[PDB]
Amino acid sequence: PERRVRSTLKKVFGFDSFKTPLQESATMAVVKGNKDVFVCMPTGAGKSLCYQLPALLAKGITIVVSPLIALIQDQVDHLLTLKVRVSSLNSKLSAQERKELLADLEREKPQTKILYITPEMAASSSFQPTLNSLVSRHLLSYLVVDEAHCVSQWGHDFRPDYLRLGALRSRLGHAPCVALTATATPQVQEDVFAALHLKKPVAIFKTPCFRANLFYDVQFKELISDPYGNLKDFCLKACGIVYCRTREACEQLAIELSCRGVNAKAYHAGLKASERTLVQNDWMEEKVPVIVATISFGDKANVRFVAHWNIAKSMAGYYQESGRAGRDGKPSWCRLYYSRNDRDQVSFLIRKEVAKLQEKRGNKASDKATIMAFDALVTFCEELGCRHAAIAKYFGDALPACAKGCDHCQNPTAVRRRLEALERSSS
Ligand SMILES: [Zn+2]
Repeated sequence: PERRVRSTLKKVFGFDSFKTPLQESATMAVVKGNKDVFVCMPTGAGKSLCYQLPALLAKGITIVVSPLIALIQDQVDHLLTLKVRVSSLNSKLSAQERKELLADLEREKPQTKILYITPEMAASSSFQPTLNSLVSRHLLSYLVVDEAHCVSQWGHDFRPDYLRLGALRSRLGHAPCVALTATATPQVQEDVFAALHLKKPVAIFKTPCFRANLFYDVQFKELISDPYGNLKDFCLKACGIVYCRTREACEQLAIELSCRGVNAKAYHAGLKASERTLVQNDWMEEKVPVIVATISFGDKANVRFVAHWNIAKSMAGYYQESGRAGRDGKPSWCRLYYSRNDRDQVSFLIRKEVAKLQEKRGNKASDKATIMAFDALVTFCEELGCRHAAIAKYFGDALPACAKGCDHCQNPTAVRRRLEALERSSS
């Protein structure tokens, strides 16, 4: 029972023991296949190893639901190097490759062990009959729902195709379901259980937001004399990402940093399908050490810094973006740059998209959630107190008694006066 898990852990990867006992607590509940489980912890090996382990353990194949296509390839190629039979069904996947795999799942004792899928492909009318041949033949081991908060209409990243998966679990009661996420919002948590129709009750496994290696400091653009210098000075003490709003803002900073010595390259949807995949592969190979990107770039362990030039659309989103730093456990720095003009620029767009929705559909409780998400982040910088403690109130996590890992922990007087300095700078 417990013996099989440890023997299959060190064999494939090379791990003496689990990172946290909560990882074993989650894994054992999945291995059991008795209940439906909810996993909520930061990205990396930890959370993935909770579905990757019982899949090989139990006899059958897994259906992993992840929306990111580029993320799917990053996790299938790393899995293949660990010697596992893994497949990935996406929209870009050709019909010749499709029939090779479509006939594989319908055949006796299929060759592939792990199957990656996007919500658009799984819920589709075309693939719909293929899973029924595994539904009846008992080959459907588990149902994996990565990035679970996209079915919320209260969450920072609502993806509509996530709603189709809702009744899918209630339709297929034969296999247990695992809901994986990082966004620990109580309204979103409750929504995940209801919208996905998860088997009541759900064994919830949650990990704290705080990370010792991360330093969260808030800088203010409205009071900095040389902002481009202040940015490269932070950048020099270090791979790493510099997030911002527009495709032209990152294009500006990619060359504005490069000239100062610290080489940086831009990333967004504006770059070609071949260019996007190239600069992403040129990032891992440290020829692109510093990467300037938008919301589009969402894995590497060595992420020394996550600086936000422009204020993020949501408080939940900022946590997801900044929390990509120091996956290895090594020290990293997460800086947020504030300006009431940049603030207003987003607030105006947020109010413009919401008003366009009301002009077509009408008023909704979900329409208010988007606005309230940004307001939760505008307070994060404009308010006095510890940065890690502000994360704790938003998601509901425990109060982390921090020291030398936050701006308030380093100087609760210098940043304090900087707030009073911001108000007088208006007129
Ligand atoms: Zn602090």
